[PDB]
Amino acid sequence: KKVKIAVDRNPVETSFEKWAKPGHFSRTLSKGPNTTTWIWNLHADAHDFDSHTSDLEEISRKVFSAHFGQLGIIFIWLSGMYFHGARFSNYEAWLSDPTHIKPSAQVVWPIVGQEILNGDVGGGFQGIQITSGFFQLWRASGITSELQLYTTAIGGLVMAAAMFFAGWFHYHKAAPKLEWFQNVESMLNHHLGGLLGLGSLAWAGHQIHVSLPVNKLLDAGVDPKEIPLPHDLLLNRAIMADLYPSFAKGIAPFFTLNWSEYSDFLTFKGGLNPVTGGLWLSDTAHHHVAIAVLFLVAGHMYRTNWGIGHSM
Amino acid sequence: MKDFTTYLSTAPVIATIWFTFTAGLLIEINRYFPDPLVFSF
Amino acid sequence: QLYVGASQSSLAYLDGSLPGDFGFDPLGLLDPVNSGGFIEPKWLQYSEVIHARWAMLGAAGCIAPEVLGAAGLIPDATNIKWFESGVIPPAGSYNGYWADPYTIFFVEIVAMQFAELRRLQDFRYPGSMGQQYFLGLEAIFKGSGDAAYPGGPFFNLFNLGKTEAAMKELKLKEIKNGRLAMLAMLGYGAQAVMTGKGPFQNLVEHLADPVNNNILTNFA
Amino acid sequence: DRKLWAPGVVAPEYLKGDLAGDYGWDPLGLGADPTALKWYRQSELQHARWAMLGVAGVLVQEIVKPDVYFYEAGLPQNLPEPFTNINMGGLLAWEFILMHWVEVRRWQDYKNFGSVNEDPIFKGNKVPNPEMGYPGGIFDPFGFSKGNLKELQTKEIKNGRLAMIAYMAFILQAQATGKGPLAALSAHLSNPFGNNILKNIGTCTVPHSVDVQGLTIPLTCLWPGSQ
Amino acid sequence: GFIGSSTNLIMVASTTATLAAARFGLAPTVKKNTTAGLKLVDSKNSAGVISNDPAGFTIVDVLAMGAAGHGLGVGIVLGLKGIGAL
Amino acid sequence: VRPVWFPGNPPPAHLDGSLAGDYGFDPLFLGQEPQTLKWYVQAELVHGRFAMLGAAGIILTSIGAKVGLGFPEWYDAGKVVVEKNNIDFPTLMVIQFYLMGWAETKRWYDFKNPGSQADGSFLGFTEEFKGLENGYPGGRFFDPMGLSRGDAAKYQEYKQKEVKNGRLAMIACLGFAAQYAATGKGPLDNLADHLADPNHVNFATNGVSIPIA
Ligand code: CLA
Ligand code: CLA
Ligand code: CLA
Ligand code: CLA
Ligand code: CLA
Ligand code: CLA
Ligand SMILES: CC1=C(/C=C/C(C)=C/C=C/C(C)=C/C=C/C=C(C)/C=C/C=C(C)/C=C/C2=C(C)CCCC2(C)C)C(C)(C)CCC1
Ligand SMILES: CC1=C(/C=C/C(C)=C/C=C/C(C)=C/C=C/C=C(C)/C=C/C=C(C)/C=C/C2=C(C)CCCC2(C)C)C(C)(C)CCC1
Ligand SMILES: CCCCCCCCCCCCO[C@H]1O[C@H](CO)[C@@H](O[C@H]2O[C@H](CO)[C@@H](O)[C@H](O)[C@H]2O)[C@H](O)[C@H]1O
Repeated sequence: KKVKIAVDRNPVETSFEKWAKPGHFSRTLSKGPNTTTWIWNLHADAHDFDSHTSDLEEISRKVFSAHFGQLGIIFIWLSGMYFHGARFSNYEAWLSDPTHIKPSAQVVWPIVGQEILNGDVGGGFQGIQITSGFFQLWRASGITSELQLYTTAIGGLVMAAAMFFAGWFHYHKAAPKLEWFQNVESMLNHHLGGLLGLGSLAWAGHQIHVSLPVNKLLDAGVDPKEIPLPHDLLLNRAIMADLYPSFAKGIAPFFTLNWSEYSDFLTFKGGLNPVTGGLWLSDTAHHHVAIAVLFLVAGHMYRTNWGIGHSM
Repeated sequence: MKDFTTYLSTAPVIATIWFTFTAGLLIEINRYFPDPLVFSF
Repeated sequence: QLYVGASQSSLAYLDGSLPGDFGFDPLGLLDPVNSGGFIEPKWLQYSEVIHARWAMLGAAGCIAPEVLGAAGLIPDATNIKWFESGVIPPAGSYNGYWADPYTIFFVEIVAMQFAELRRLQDFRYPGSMGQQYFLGLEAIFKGSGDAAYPGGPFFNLFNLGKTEAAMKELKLKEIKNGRLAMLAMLGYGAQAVMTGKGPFQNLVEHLADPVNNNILTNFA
Repeated sequence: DRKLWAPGVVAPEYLKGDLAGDYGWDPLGLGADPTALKWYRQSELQHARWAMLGVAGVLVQEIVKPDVYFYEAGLPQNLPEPFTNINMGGLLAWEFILMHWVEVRRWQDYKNFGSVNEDPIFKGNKVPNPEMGYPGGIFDPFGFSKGNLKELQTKEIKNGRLAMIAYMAFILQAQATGKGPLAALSAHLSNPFGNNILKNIGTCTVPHSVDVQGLTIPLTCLWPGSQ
Repeated sequence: GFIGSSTNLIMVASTTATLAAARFGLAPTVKKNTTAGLKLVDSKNSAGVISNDPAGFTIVDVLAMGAAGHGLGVGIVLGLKGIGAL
Repeated sequence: VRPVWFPGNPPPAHLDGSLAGDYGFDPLFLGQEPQTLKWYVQAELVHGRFAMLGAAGIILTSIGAKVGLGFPEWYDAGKVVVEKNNIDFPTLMVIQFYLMGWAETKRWYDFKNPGSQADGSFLGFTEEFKGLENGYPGGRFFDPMGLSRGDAAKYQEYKQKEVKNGRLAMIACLGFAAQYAATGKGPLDNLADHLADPNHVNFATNGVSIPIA
């Protein structure tokens, strides 16, 4: 077949000997510095992988593993934000009174008089009023606790370790061949159907089962400690049916094409929630379901290994 | 690990370590001896 | 090839030399050409056999308490659905073990760490595990050239499959029962999620009124 | 080694029938080391002989006096009249010293074979040693050896394996149904379908602890369940 | 009762229609692609795949046309539910 | 060939079966350089000897406090000692650092210069401070019984026993620390609590070690 997994086994030795030789990637920098222009060129040419070599296979392998590094770093950054919201935050206080409490997730150490930046943001808390929108995003996801943010941070660190391992693996241990990267049809099929289709479908599911009930109870004045945890909504269909009666019917209306039964949590209200000033999360869930279907059909467009599909 | 310690002896790593050290020393001096406008002790 | 879904591309490397080689490799994962990592044919066959043995232990263990309590041979306290045994405490847990599930889980960690890392070291270095002292047990841990079939004095305890054709037939029976049990475990999970009841309870309810107890009628 | 433990198995190449009761079993390969095989044969003989004595003792103790539980006969308040409520410390001292002597002698016979044969006080008397584990002489006073020794060793080790199994059976039955061997057999014969390993496994009749003249012996069962 | 409904019959009709269109040379299949002008022409199949049918109708074809017919029938059902014709 | 920490895994080339307690355990390759490996060998031996002393002292004082003698726990003995005896903790600490600095600088400058420390500069002591091997000083002062001298196989067996009991005592002191941080009580209080109910009383039933439950 033409679309297949193709890799070189152990192409590059994992060794520190090239860390100790700055400018190894270049033939014009491996000769060592004589001028400082060398010190600048070592950094300008570090990621110009097409000027290190000229064959597309090693370039593509370097690119793939560097993308894995970037993803690991983004995961470190996300885990850091979630952790600072779990440890150095006024988030649990902000849920109870979001209209008066300033979101803050960064506390400053009192060292050189800079504890003045730890301002009176609210919630019996002193810190830097953040502008990232992470509190609103977490309330939309239905967090309602610092423990969930802490465990999201731990998961993000695990995923960062996974990404860095994957970069090391896909460069040093089993690096894909060039013909694997040039499967743009399969790459697009998977990135539309899987990355965006299954991703939007999974987020729609989270919103059906976690975000919508948690935020419907939050908008009903229920204190976040009285709100059922997401797994109690997953397990007990009676609670969800009490919030959204269509859950009493199960997933039968989906398979019987009686989709209008789901108009309780799959809406087209448009506008804004008058309690929060944000979008209706039922509209958002329906949106993500719709674009999930759309991307999943879009990811069946290109021809990979069977006769159906398109050759771009 | 001769090559790893050669890497740690590189200009950027040594600079990072040395300036972390200097900044931490100054920060601890300013924590234990706060607000030193003049040499009076 | 047999097993509809097989392809001329998959039959290029599926010679029929592996147990359960029915040509079904539509995604072409057993192609040895330019395939390393864990998509190596050796590792994939090994993992199929391992998932098979674990899964046909589990396909019997998820059904056995319910069947033995239906027969009245075990008391009703141990007659439980497999997911309310302590494996998924939210779905339910059993209170009457000799220890709490995490003590037993640490015992499991140590035991299975030992066992599975011995297994791994014999996969990575086949000639190993018969070389270092293990309380005399290293005489049965010599294994074979194949990792999924060590077949020493313990792992082949009754020396079954003495000829090559008998061993091949037995490997085929093993992998077929194991694929069946892997599907049975996937079905156990799917039925526990959908119906919320045990696999034997689902079987009984389908055998009583099949037209009104099926995957379609259980969507509600 | 002929007529092995299973119809289709092969004997390991270190079990060739030179030991008595050799069915070539060794599925864990523990006897692959000859040193360990010698030591394990000695431990097999020890467990076998002590278990033959043990089943004989439990049986004859239930037959002579069924008044007393063998699981509780070690308690000092259940001891015969010349020894009732005896101090278990001095008793344990007697046993400890008198068994340390003989077991260290046996162990030195294992280490240096044929070095502790002579009496150490009256140095005119030497126990023989045809094999390690079979001293003879004062230990074979009736002289049943110097005849078919291999056949008698086979009989010994077979009855000893059986007695090991049987004594662990006694212990587990006493832990499950709280009865002795013959008591359990008669309780089975009384109702051989409502009194068996079913409806009796899962319940341990052994207490959580037992006070013995001040000490508290922890008193476990061999499996979990019901106190 | 769903079996016998208008929805059920619409769906089975759509799926069988797409399956019969592909099997009998009225829809692109694994073995027959279309050109820029929609004329069915033999494809290269990119793997080669075995089927004992007289027409080379794969289970990949059954999957493709079941998905196409399910989309068709879903759209038809929900559009007749939309205009009130169901 | 030789027992390895991870059976099947070949040992690294820098860990030949020559040092005591050599099981080929160097996943981070920290002792790949020979001089660094000598330094780490002496570090392991010093750590393990201090940890053997510490485990023995903690165990003995815990036995004494458990049977009822006048003993505090290891986490309370410093305060009890400096307050029962009117001992100035600064004075004690600087005396300790003076003496241990003398001793450990002698150590350091015998490591840097093995031929050193035996010139007779200290008090005329020449051969009492020359050192037999790296980490094994020996002599009439550090080995008064002469157990390194005489039987060599016994000396190698003793080196193995020393390094292994030292690693075990390091693990034991780490365990004392973690057990105080978790259970908040002494080591033999922990042991008695475990021997009381081995199940339901272990690290899985503190809520500290396993926070899942
Ligand atoms: C997906 C994003 C992406 C990717 C993968 C690349 C990748 C690449 N670019 Mg492109 N580029 C991008 C985005 C991207 N770029 C954007 C957004 C711009 C506009 C700014 C450019 C503009 C650009 C130019 C103009 C050039 C490249 C070049 C390159 C190549 C080498 C770059 C290198 O070695 O720098 C290594 C990294 C550095 C030297 C670090 C730069 C640090 C910046 C200047 C400071 C900013 C840091 C921070 C945000 C500020 C606060 C810092 C604090 C300490 C004060 C490489 C193929 C070069 C090339 O191909 O040469 C032939 C080249 O000439 N890129
Ligand atoms: C310890 C593990 C390890 C080791 C020994 C090596 C060893 C090697 N790698 Mg591999 N690699 C690893 C892990 C490892 N890699 C991982 C985890 C990845 C995934 C990202 C890769 C991806 C990778 C690629 C894609 C390439 C290598 C290359 C190399 C060679 C030299 C690299 C070099 O000069 O390093 C020294 C370089 C660094 C120390 C830079 C690290 C930068 C990190 C990843 C990002 C940090 C960003 C930071 C947060 C920014 C802060 C900004 C600041 C202002 C705050 C050498 C054989 C190169 C080669 O030519 O091999 C033949 C090559 O092209 N490796
Ligand atoms: C990816 C997205 C996603 C996910 C994961 C879920 C998941 C779930 N939904 Mg939701 N849902 C979604 C999207 C999603 N939904 C969307 C888009 C809609 C709008 C149409 C809905 C509308 C909806 C309604 C209206 C209802 C649900 C319900 C449910 C639950 C019942 C699942 C069920 O019956 O299906 C069956 C699923 C399976 C049979 C798969 C289980 C397979 C298991 C995991 C196999 C593993 C076995 C393993 C191999 C062996 C054991 C392992 C080990 C122990 C040995 C479940 C929690 C119902 C419920 O009860 O909610 C509380 C309900 O009433 N959903
Ligand atoms: C951009 C992401 C990316 C991409 C494109 C690849 C691509 C590849 N990887 Mg790499 N890999 C990645 C990330 C990625 N990997 C990460 C993050 C890890 C660390 C966890 C690895 C670890 C890894 C190993 C160890 C191996 C590969 C292998 C492969 C090859 C075949 C994989 C395949 O088809 O199996 C199909 C995929 C599976 C069988 C995985 C199913 C199980 C996973 C956990 C589920 C997928 C995650 C899902 C999207 C999100 C969770 C869903 C869940 C909640 C339901 C191919 C070159 C193999 C190879 O041939 O070597 C190159 C191989 O041995 N990869
Ligand atoms: C029906 C399922 C099945 C089948 C056909 C096989 C078949 C085979 N296995 Mg696999 N295996 C299975 C399940 C199965 N196994 C499971 C669940 C496990 C995990 C516990 C294993 C673990 C395993 C290992 C580790 C090894 C094998 C080996 C073998 C081969 C040797 C012959 C054999 O096992 O007897 C044929 C099987 C049967 C007749 C099945 C009978 C099923 C009954 C219920 C079992 C008897 C129960 C009884 C109480 C067992 C204890 C006896 C005694 C101690 C009291 C053969 C290919 C060995 C091999 O390939 O060496 C060359 C080998 O090394 N298998
Ligand atoms: C010297 C060995 C030793 C011994 C005999 C004990 C004995 C005991 N411990 Mg302690 N403990 C030890 C080491 C030891 N511990 C170490 C090293 C730690 C730190 C991880 C702890 C932390 C600890 C806690 C937090 C608790 C106990 C408790 C207990 C008691 C019950 C057992 C238990 O909960 O499991 C604990 C058993 C272990 C942690 C395993 C033993 C040590 C392993 C084998 C060390 C392995 C190191 C490995 C070889 C190399 C590491 C590097 C590697 C990761 C790359 C029991 C008296 C509990 C108690 O107080 O009982 C009431 C309790 O709550 N222990
Ligand atoms: C936030 C975050 C995090 C977490 C995350 C998560 C948690 C995620 C999840 C995710 C998920 C959890 C996902 C899931 C998914 C699922 C899916 C995607 C499903 C699908 C399904 C389907 C597609 C179906 C199909 C079908 C049907 C419909 C019926 C039957 C047949 C079939 C099967 C074909 C972390 C830690 C990382 C850190 C960072 C951030
Ligand atoms: C054997 C045979 C036969 C018969 C056969 C048959 C009967 C078959 C069937 C087949 C079938 C019966 C198939 C089916 C398929 C289906 C499918 C494949 C489905 C799919 C689905 C989907 C894909 C979905 C999608 C979606 C959703 C989910 C939502 C909405 C949107 C959309 C639509 C996208 C004959 C002729 C006789 C002869 C010989 C051979
Ligand atoms: C393939 C895509 C899905 C992948 C798997 C999805 C992850 C599911 C995680 C486990 C969730 C367990 O919960 C899921 O099964 C339970 C058992 O029937 C259902 O529980 C429901 O049925 C039970 C039995 O009648 C009753 O307690 C209630 O009616 C109700 O609680 C939940 O309504 C459902 O959400």
